[PDB]
Amino acid sequence: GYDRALSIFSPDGHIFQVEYALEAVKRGTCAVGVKGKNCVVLGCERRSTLKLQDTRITPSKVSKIDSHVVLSFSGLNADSRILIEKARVEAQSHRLTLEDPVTVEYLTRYVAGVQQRYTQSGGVRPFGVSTLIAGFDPRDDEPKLYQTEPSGIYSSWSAQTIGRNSKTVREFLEKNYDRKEPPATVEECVKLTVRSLLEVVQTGAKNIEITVVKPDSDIVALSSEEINQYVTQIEQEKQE
Amino acid sequence: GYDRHITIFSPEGRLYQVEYAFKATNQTNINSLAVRGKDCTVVISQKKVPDKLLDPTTVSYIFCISRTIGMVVNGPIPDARNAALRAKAEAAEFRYKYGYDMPCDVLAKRMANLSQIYTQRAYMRPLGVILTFVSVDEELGPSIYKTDPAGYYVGYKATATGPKQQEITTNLENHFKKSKIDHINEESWEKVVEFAITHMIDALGTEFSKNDLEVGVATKDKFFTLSAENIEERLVAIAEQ
Amino acid sequence: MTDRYSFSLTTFSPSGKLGQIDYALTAVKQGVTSLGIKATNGVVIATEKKSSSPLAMSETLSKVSLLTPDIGAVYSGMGPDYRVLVDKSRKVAHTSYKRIYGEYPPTKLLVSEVAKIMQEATQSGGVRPFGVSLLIAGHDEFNGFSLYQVDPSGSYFPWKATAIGKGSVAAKTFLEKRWNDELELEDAIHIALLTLKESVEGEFNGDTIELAIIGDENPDLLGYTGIPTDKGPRFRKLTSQEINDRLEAL
Amino acid sequence: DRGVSTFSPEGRLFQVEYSLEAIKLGSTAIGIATKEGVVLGVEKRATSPLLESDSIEKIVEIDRHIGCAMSGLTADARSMIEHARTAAVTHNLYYDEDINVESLTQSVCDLALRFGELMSRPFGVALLIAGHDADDGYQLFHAEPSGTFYRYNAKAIGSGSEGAQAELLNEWHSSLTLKEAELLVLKILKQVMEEKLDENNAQLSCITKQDGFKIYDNEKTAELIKELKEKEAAE
Amino acid sequence: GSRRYDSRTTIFSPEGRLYQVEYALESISHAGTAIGIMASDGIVLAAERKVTSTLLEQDTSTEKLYKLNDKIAVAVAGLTADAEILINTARIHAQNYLKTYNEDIPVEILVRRLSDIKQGYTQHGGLRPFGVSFIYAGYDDRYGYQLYTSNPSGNYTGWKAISVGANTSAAQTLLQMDYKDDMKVDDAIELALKTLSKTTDSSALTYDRLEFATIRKGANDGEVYQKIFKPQEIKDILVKTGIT
Amino acid sequence: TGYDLSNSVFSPDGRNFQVEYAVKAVENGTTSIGIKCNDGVVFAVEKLITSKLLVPQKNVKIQVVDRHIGCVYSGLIPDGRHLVNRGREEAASFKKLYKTPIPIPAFADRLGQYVQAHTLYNSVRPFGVSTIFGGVDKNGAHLYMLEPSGSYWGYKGAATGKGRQSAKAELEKLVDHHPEGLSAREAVKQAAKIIYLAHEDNKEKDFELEISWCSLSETNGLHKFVKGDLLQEAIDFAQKEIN
Amino acid sequence: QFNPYGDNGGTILGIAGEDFAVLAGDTRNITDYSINSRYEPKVFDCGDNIVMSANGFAADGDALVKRFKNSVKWYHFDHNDKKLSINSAARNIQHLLYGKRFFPYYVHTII
Amino acid sequence: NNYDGDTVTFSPTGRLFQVEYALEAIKQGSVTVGLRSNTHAVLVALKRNADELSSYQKKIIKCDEHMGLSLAGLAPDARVLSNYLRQQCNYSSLVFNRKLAVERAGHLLCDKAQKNTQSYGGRPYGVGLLIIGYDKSGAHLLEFQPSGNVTELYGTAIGARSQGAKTYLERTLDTFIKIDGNPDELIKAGVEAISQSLRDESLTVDNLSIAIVGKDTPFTIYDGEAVAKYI
Amino acid sequence: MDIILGIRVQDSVILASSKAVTRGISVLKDSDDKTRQLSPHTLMSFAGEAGDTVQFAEYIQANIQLYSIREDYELSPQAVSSFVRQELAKSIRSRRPYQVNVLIGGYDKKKNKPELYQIDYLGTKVELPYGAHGYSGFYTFSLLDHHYRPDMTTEEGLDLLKLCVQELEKRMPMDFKGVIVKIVDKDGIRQVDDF
Ligand SMILES: [Mg+2]
Ligand SMILES: [Mg+2]
Repeated sequence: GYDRALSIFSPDGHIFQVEYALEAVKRGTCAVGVKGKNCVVLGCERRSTLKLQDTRITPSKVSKIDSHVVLSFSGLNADSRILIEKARVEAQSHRLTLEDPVTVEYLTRYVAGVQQRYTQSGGVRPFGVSTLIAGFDPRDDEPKLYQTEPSGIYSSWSAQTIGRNSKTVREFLEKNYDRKEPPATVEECVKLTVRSLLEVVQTGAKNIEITVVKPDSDIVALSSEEINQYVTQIEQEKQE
Repeated sequence: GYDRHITIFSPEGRLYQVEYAFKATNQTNINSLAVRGKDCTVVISQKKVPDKLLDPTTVSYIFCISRTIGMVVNGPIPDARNAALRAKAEAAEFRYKYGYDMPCDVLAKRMANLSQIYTQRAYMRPLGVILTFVSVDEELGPSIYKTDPAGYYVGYKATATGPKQQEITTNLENHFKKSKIDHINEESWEKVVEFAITHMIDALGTEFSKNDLEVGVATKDKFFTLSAENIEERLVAIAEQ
Repeated sequence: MTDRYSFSLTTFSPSGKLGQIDYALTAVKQGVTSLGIKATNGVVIATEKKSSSPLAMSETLSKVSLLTPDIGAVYSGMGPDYRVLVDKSRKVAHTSYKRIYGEYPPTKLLVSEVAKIMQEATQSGGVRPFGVSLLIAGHDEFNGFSLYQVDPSGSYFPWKATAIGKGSVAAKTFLEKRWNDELELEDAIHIALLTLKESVEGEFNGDTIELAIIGDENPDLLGYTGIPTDKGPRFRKLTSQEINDRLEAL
Repeated sequence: DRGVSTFSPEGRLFQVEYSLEAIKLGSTAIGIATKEGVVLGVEKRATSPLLESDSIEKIVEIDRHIGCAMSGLTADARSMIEHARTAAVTHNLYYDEDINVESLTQSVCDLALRFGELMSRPFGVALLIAGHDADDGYQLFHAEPSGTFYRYNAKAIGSGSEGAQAELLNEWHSSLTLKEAELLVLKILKQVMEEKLDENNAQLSCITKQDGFKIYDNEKTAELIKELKEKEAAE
Repeated sequence: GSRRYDSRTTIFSPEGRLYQVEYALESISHAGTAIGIMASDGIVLAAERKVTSTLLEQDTSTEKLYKLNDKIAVAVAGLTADAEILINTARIHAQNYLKTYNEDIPVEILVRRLSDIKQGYTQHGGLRPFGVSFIYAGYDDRYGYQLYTSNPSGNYTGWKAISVGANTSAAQTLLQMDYKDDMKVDDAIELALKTLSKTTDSSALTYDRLEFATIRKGANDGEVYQKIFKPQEIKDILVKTGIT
Repeated sequence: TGYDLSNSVFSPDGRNFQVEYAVKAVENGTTSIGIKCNDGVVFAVEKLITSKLLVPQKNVKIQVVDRHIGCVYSGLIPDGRHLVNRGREEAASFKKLYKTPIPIPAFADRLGQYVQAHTLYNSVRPFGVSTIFGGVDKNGAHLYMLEPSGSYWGYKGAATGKGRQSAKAELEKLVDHHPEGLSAREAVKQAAKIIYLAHEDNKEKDFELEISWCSLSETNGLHKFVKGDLLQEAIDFAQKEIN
Repeated sequence: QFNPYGDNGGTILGIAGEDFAVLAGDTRNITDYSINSRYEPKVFDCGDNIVMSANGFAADGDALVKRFKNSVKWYHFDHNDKKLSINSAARNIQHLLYGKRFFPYYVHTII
Repeated sequence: NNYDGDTVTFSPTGRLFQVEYALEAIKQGSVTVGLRSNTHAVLVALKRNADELSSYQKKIIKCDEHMGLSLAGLAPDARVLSNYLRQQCNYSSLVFNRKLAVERAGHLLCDKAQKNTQSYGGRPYGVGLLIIGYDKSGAHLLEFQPSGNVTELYGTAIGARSQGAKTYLERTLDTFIKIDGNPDELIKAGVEAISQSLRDESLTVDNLSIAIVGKDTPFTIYDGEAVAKYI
Repeated sequence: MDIILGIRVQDSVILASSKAVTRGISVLKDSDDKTRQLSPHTLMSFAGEAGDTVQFAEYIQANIQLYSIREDYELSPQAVSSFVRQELAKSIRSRRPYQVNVLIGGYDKKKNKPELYQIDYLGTKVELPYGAHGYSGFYTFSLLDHHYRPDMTTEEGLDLLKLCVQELEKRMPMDFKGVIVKIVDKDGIRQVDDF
């Protein structure tokens, strides 16, 4: 087996392979998550350097880890599949031994743990992936949104964004999200999510994806149809 | 230019480490020669004991591999002994597995295949030696098969190895172009040894005492090396010209 | 701590070249010319036996090798690499085919195995590619006669006729002129001897030329009778004499 | 490159020294050890106002009688804490007793130097391990990724540590009460933190022989910040 | 030690790219263009070969189009040898699924495992990635007809029409131009050739430099036939569409 | 260049520079000799006294292998010990299978092949010692000297370390002026002298003499240390000849 | 068939006082109807004010006592010369015995 | 220069720079002294605090009842080597019912250090040790150096400014070698020797560490209030 | 543990599974569900050695649930039964084989037809109109052979089962403390909450 230490310290006290893994995330298509008062919404930019795509069969950018937790990501698509697979296996393993589905914090801590392990293991590079992990703990209606990054650090967010032009939309949400007043309705939270993407996303076309997770394993994704109805509506609210 | 340090190709499709291993071959500054009789194969190598503190009997580049196979080495002694021990192990194992004595040309191929591996795998360095195997094979008669660091091997009518190899080769080439046969047309191994030492003296243009030579003889069912006295006897007969 | 080389010694350069495969092909280019021709009722592979010394007995060093009773191989490039590849090619024909199906592998299947061994030297840790290109000529009941070329990359292509090594460019032009899809084997042997004269500088006779056919079955070469469905090997190396016989009507 | 386990001509391990630079970049952590208990305090340092500050876990329980504060690459501490907890719980199973704070620390510190061509690099995190045992009472230990650990009456680690440590050198005496130490940690944190110390961007904890290791709730700390600001207005 | 001679195939650039993946993609861009077009009633795979000598054996050959099972085929762009390693893996992986579930493998699951292998070579093992891109043309009874591509990175995506190899920028524009969803197989066949005709790097686009395959609904209804065109059938479909 | 940075790399000359660099560490070491005698061998070595804080008699450098073999070496001491430990494993394993204790030529090749093996890979360093060893087998006495390359021969006498040239020349004298044979007790005195003569080059510090011998008549074919009385006799003989 | 166990007889007796404890055993070692020794002690001072006897099969008995005595030694080394509590010793011995659950020490242990 | 990349590389002069760099970490280490009569062997070690709020790095480790060592340099390496030595002492005790010869402890330590200096991806130990022990041939003192060089001495010192103590002991040789039957006089001589290696700061209660082993003395460590008697 | 039955009717599969759990001399429990839901439209009942049955059933359940998440798709009952057979056929040449017999009752949503699979611990699978494991078959197969018709309603199936359970309660020596009945149809899995 290949032994080489690829993630090592530099004289300034930085681990360049981790920091370069973040550069891969920076380049990744934008992803955003927003806590409602009793929902979480995951929004995802999808680049339009290519049409003639088949979107029935192309990997969707939000993945179910269990029936009550979802995971979106920014960065290397191939790398994300490995993290998703491990997380889905760990979720079934947790159910099998603890006789309870994972808490979002636990599933996050697991994925974060995998990401970290690759930052101090021989013969592996870190994951070029940051993740948003969103859902509801079992028999709990308080929503959960966590972020992980190639270093393996993870934390909870009222709302957060990752990938290209995420500094733009983090500035938007910082400005447009009251913690004292979270988006009370589903529609309200979905709206704020689309709005933040429209700072960055070009057109409303098949450029945006929204997935909405409600409590008790109530996960459904919106079709262009129903997102267009927000894109149409927010456009006609710019008339000041 | 790290393609010069390990056995990977240079841009002109060359393995420099294999080429440099050939240069180590001549580092001992010894010349060896091998010819075939009707009944025998004779190997002769120069014996140089520079230091007086050396026990001259322990200084040898000829090895008795098996009952039937003898091997002479052109190259440094540590690589020579490494190669010898291996061929001894390989010839013993072959006998145990397949129920008959390992032929000269098969051991040569086997040792050449081992040499080939060092030219392809990076962590193994080639051995800086050329291995001249001699026997009287039970199927093929008197045999000379020779191996180099490149993993190349071929059978020889006769052969020479060392710095002065080219002079010894053309000398032997000329004898065979003339005599017009595969071998030294001689009855006794004693007279094929005499032939070998003679054509070594002519090609090198130098004279040998009994301690300047090392001789090995392969016959049917035993390969043996001559003592100082068996050579001295043989040198004395060469005097009658 | 012996083998630390568990990483590829063949990697992609910024231009997308695989340096060590290109260099292995360069090593083949320097190699002595070898060629193969498909006739309608046989295949011929041939090469020059360039001697290192006149004291070398060049019948001992065989460049054309039997792989199965119906498959032969020849090469240009590094002889030692060819030797160990023939050994692995013969064994893989048994371990991963004959020991399973009780019959020898068809030409393209055995070629596929040889190619696979050469591809692994192109990717596996701590090894250089093989410095040879093989021409593998063989017959199998359900494909008839065929000829394949295997390169250091592990790529293989089927040929009507081709050559490799030194004077391949020259010879490939010669073969194009003279090849038709109605050649009887004897005609292809003759053409192969003409094509090989061009590239051979020194002596050109039965002792400096190695030539084998994949032709008719040879009961005389089988070694036993009593089984009516074992008719013997289609691979036959032409003798020193048999080559010189044809160099008359040249 | 060069070996991962190689010495500088000075006679120090490059990869250990470079990890020490990573720890200096980390958020501040302070421990003060008193005869009434040991106090651990950390700067949380939320990187944005949107991230929920109480999800930042830089003080962590090891056993009921041992706590841990960290500074540096905090993801690197997952496995150090895991090992420490396992070591503490394991020792209890084998000996039906609490495991000495020094023995715990030594166990954690054995991990630190098991790296090179075992993990690929040293840890990018220093730990303040603070606990109580019957034999040596209240203890604070500083566990570096060099494999060395020092016992401290008080110690600061992270970006604020050079100033904070000289500040602790002044104010620490052998007769500090717990309440004094709690305030003193709040004081020195507020003094070195970039942003302004409140009960959301800083966190407290202590370990008493009586009630073991407790992380203070935001409400409890908020009232100690009031008590601190009031106190410094006087004189 | 040996560290000296290690390229480190599985590291990031300071920009967070994988040097060896990028250089493998550069390698593939000099390979014969392969095109996949998915119709309503089938899929077309068209592959353009490299310059070929007269002596090269025309008919009994398939360097670009390989069968994975009865319902799935791939078009290759890159090193043929690297592709055959990955193909035999995929063929086995398809047979394992069949033995386990007594059902033909869904096209995506096969595509994912191959992509996950490629991914592995980019993250661990210190070996060079596979210098191969695949166009997967396959049918299953969940999504019907599916077109995919996978590249050395381990990334894979779904397509209505796609090209890999040389002049894919040029080819992707021509396909984006003349492709529509209702399009039938025989239209897609014609588009595939027209596209290679315009993007080829030699003047004549003759039958002898083309490999061609279709996966059709056409059979005894409900079942799927997979056709790797004989050279005479490529000569016919080239005369029929009036390119010769 | 770059040819000298990795062990087991051939230079364009055909040399392994790392083995040649190993030899420099040997030459840098204290002097050590072997004198082969009538029915045995004698080993002597120069032990530099850094300080009177060295306990005399107590930092032994000559090592026994099996019962019947003496080993002494110049250069990196740890490397020498590691090679003897290997020699001991080799001799134990030979005795175990073949019952007879290992012959000296057989034993020499065991060290020869092992040391040579550390010139085959870039992942190991060559041995920083030349080893003079030997003893009495069923075919009489053997003296051997082995170098970092794995090169070894049988010797009449041999020397290595700083004082290798003086010793070398002083051995050459004995080979000429005693052609028929040197006795065991003779070689012990002669060994003491040559170490004193070769101390010329390590003139800086004064030293402690250490002799061992393996004689068929005098030690019964076993390796024993020359202690107490017969040591002081040979020390005295040597003091007399540097006057 | 090889029987790895034997029975060396003997009898041991532990009584706890208010501020003392006795651990007694006969000094006779037997196999079948033979006496091996009339004085072979099987009650040992393991250090840290602890006495131990493993009665039954003397080989397993001596193996266990020896292992526990070593356990005391390493407790000192690893926990800064801390005195091993009788309860801590008891628990340690459980793990020694249960370590061979599927090839037991054929001994009755009293400390 | 180019030849200090790792331990498997010789310099053209024939040196192992990685070993010399390891040797260097010892001289940065706080001074420790060893000396012994015919009846006792003493270690005095000057301990180094990190700052005014820190403990004093313990420099003396017990290996058996009859053996133990003091360290200068990387303390984790001293832990590994002391722990290895404990096992060898323990092995000799369990298998052969035999207290391990101090001279053999030397050979095992030497042979362990050597393995780390000859093969790829390793690193020399970055610590020097002084090993005292009363065995079956009297009192012993050993100086271990991570090159693998182990030497039996009457006295010595290693670490920062250790040259001072080392010359005092070189002078006082005949005084201390005949402190037989007196434990305190043999320690006093050691505390005087270690004082030749001080500057600015000198021996307080909790910066000084003394170990003694001998004829009727189990290897024991004296710290804090139990060294005040010697300041 | 003891008796497990299955019958496929017009458009559902009915699994009846004994409620008794006996540890030697005592009936420890009289309300045990010898069933796991593998997917929303697939139910497995199991009987055999203690511990292995729950361990095997839960292990299959986790594997099928993992597949569902990964592909966002429910495997056909045929595919699940083929997977389960392979696991058992795997385990029979293990060091310690799973000692578990199973009935897999599933509604194939893609084919709108109910399917019942009987697999023993050897990995011997058959698709059956009605199935049982162990001694259950010997009593009930005569009743089912007679009364069974491929086009029966669910309530007809339950009535034929009621007869089967009655004959068992009459002639079985062991008191199996009645059965828990479950129905698998196009709308999923539900429990007939008394018998
Ligand atoms: Mg090599
Ligand atoms: Mg059955």
